[PDB]
Amino acid sequence: ATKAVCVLKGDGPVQGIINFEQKESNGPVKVWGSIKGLTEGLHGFHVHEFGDNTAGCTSAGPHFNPLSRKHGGPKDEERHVGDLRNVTADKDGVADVSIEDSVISLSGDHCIIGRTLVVHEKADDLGKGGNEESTKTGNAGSRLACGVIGIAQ
Amino acid sequence: ATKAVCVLKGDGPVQGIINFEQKESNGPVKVWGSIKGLTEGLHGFHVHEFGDNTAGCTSAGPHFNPLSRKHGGPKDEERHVGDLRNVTADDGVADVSIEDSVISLSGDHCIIGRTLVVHEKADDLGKGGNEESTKTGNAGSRLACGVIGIAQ
Ligand SMILES: [Cu+]
Ligand SMILES: [Cu+]
Ligand SMILES: [Zn+2]
Ligand SMILES: [Zn+2]
Repeated sequence: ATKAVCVLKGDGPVQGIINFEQKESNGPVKVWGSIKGLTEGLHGFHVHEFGDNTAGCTSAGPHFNPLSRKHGGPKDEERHVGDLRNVTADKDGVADVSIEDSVISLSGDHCIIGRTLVVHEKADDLGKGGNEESTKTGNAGSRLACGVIGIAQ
Repeated sequence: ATKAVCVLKGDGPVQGIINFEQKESNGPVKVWGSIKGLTEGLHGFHVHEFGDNTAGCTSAGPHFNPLSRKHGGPKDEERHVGDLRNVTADDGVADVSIEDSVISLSGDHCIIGRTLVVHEKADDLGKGGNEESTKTGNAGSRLACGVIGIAQ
């Protein structure tokens, strides 16, 4: 298998760790881990194009989109390769994450290794938002923390 | 003209930015940038196997060595792909500027998604005669490290 990990850090209280795991060549990527310091509710969660943090998460670029598609998230509807929908923070401010994805990958042409993982302020409306914005970012608002996705043991 | 960048963040007063640039695939890689907060003198400078920073820099693993070789200097034939000799600091500042055709931002020796580590001590280039020397050049602990990501 191939493994990756990402330490999410930000300007404020938000911080966490996310693990990625791809058991088979271009198979699904198990994504689990936890993020703390978030306000109760939903937070956009995506992979952006650059693993550049010279300017915090801002320099991370737009959502990872190798196949010029619209933003989204839902099953078989159009989307960006980096759109991981939303993570949920309980009342403690901690969001336990456990999702599985078949579009992202840890090897090949949709490789997310060396790219940034971002957790946002608001919820991602998956592109159901009516306004140019919803098809770009899902109106997920600002970025609270991020990290470069790297190869793990 | 593929590019990569790295922000040597993480605990400590040691912060900096290192850019990686490689025009044509598998060709040389130009490495340059600045680091500050360092102790004066020579500091080992290497690419380690993992971009895992969960427990600070201890989780990056050993040097990025895909050919199973002993630690060495970049001009030695006997080196880890990740060995990039030493960087000098004066006030704790070190201006970096190097080339290396063994590492790469594409293919077999891609350092993307891995960790760039600058050590507390000088790297002895693997000529000590002890195990450490053939593993990390005796460069000491890891003052700072950052995962190498894809830059604009
Ligand atoms: Cu995002
Ligand atoms: Cu090292
Ligand atoms: Zn998107
Ligand atoms: Zn080495």
